[PDB]
Amino acid sequence: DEITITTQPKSGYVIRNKPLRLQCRANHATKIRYKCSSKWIDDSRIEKLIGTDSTSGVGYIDASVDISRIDVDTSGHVDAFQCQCYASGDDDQDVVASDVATVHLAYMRKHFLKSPVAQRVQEGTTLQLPCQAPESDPKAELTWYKDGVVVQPDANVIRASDGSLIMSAARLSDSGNYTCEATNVANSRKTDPVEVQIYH
Amino acid sequence: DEITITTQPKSGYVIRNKPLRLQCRANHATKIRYKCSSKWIDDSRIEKLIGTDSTSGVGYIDASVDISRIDVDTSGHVDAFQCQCYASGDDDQDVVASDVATVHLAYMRKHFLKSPVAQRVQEGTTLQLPCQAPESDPKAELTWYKDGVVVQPDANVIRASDGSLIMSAARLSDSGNYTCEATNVANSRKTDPVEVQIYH
Ligand SMILES: O=C(O)C1=C[C@H](O)[C@@H](OS(=O)(=O)O)[C@H](O[C@H]2[C@H](O)[C@@H](NS(=O)(=O)O)[C@@H](O[C@H]3[C@H](O)[C@@H](OS(=O)(=O)O)[C@H](O[C@H]4[C@H](O)[C@@H](NS(=O)(=O)O)[C@@H](O)O[C@@H]4COS(=O)(=O)O)O[C@H]3C(=O)O)O[C@@H]2COS(=O)(=O)O)O1
Ligand SMILES: *[C@@H]1O[C@H](CO[C@@H]2O[C@@H](C)[C@@H](O)[C@@H](O)[C@@H]2O)[C@@H](O[C@@H]2O[C@H](CO)[C@@H](O)[C@H](O)[C@H]2NC(C)=O)[C@H](O)[C@H]1NC(C)=O
Ligand SMILES: *[C@@H]1O[C@H](CO[C@@H]2O[C@@H](C)[C@@H](O)[C@@H](O)[C@@H]2O)[C@@H](O[C@@H]2O[C@H](CO)[C@@H](O)[C@H](O)[C@H]2NC(C)=O)[C@H](O)[C@H]1NC(C)=O
Repeated sequence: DEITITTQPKSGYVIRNKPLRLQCRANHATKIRYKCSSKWIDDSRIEKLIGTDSTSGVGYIDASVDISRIDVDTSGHVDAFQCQCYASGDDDQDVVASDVATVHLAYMRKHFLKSPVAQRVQEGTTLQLPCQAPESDPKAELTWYKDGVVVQPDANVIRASDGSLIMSAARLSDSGNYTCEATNVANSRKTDPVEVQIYH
Repeated sequence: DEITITTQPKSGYVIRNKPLRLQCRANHATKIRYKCSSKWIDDSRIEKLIGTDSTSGVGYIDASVDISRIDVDTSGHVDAFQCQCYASGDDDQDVVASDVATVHLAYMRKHFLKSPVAQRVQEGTTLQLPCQAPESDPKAELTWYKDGVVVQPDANVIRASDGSLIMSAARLSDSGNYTCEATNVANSRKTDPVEVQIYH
């Protein structure tokens, strides 16, 4: 009969030393191959699970491969590294190609594009503490910590869309050691603590 | 009132370069400290989240710490590393200690304690292919592959509890290149393919 793809391979990230696993499943197919950016993935790397659907009697083949950082780096198309699945069978059936799955190397650099700095400032002063994550993929999420406690926005302190922390009228209770943390699936990094003194 | 623990710190593994995060949550408490293998965790390392449930009006404190491979290795109790959290508060309230969480370093060695070997054997022979994972913590899980297809136990081939593959009466169709794969949270390893020839 006709070959169609049941599970489509999904884009995703290679994180640290953990390959990205693509899974691809096709009904009425006998062979699945993976081609990634003009190169063919060596068929010995493909882990196949073959059977017949008990309910409908329709055969299937479920193939998965681990795409590694070695693969992406040796491709020649690192910034457009993308993979596809090919379901063939009898001499009479048409090869059916899958969706394109893109594989990216997830990372987070070491240097914060914006980081706070120590301040000694008088009570009532509006103080703004900047923070912007290091260049990262996927995008990072910021959390702010005051002496180890996650800062909770209220009436005087607010988290601004640019990632900074704003205290409208600095209370004495706002003094402390502040740190910004950036997090994504690849790493989690904190600025060195800066000190904030509020006096009168 | 009364201090009680909502989230108990849970045992677990340090995997690769990923610390284990112990989390500990207490009602009506104001401070949580962590002690690990008799040593006290420096309170600047504790990520604390403080608030009031509002639904129940009952205050809480949710504290977390990342236990690293460096922590376990410099402890002096590498094979018995265990941690606890202590939720204090007012000078009037009793310190409440939590469950003991043990931290282990997850690993899996390089060579299999048992691996198959090539066989050329006559049809009808009972054939047994051994496999035992490399020494690993936590315990590893075995998968068998025939030329890349996951072996499905049936009537002639059966997965035995000792990890081996047993073919009661070797059929011609049982010839192929066989591989044993071991998996645990720390790594995944495959024996080199061996060939099994079944003749007449
Ligand atoms: O040029 C480089 O420096 C570099 C190049 C690589 O591109 C890079 O990959 S990336 O994915 O990170 O972008 C690579 O990072 C390595 C790093 O070099 C390793 N160092 S090593 O162990 O000496 O070899 C390593 O270390 C990190 C671990 O996540 C972790 O170690 S442990 O828990 O396994 O013992 C440790 O974690 C810190 C954590 O980062 C802290 N976060 S904070 O925001 O900074 O506060 C905090 O939670 O404490 C823990 C524990 O601290 S302790 O160890 O002092 O107790 O340290 C990390 C580190 O290196 O600083 O792994 C990364 C990732 O490698 S991977 O191959 O991609 O997996 O560096
Ligand atoms: C905020 O931080 C200051 C100083 O931080 C210290 O130095 C850093 C490099 C880091 O190693 C931190 O963990 C240190 O705490 C704190 O002032 C220190 O307080 C301790 C005891 O309270 C004292 O022994 C040190 O000498 C002090 N250091 C200095 C430079 O004065 C301060 O207590 C922290 N908390 C608040 C709310 O400001
Ligand atoms: C079992 O394997 C042999 C050899 O496996 C080859 O070497 C491995 C290291 C790995 O890279 C495999 O992918 C290789 O196939 C097979 O013998 C080969 O058969 C093909 C038939 O298409 C032939 O083109 C090769 O030249 C042969 N190579 C050698 C060294 O003999 C054998 O066919 C496999 N048996 C089964 C049932 O799959």
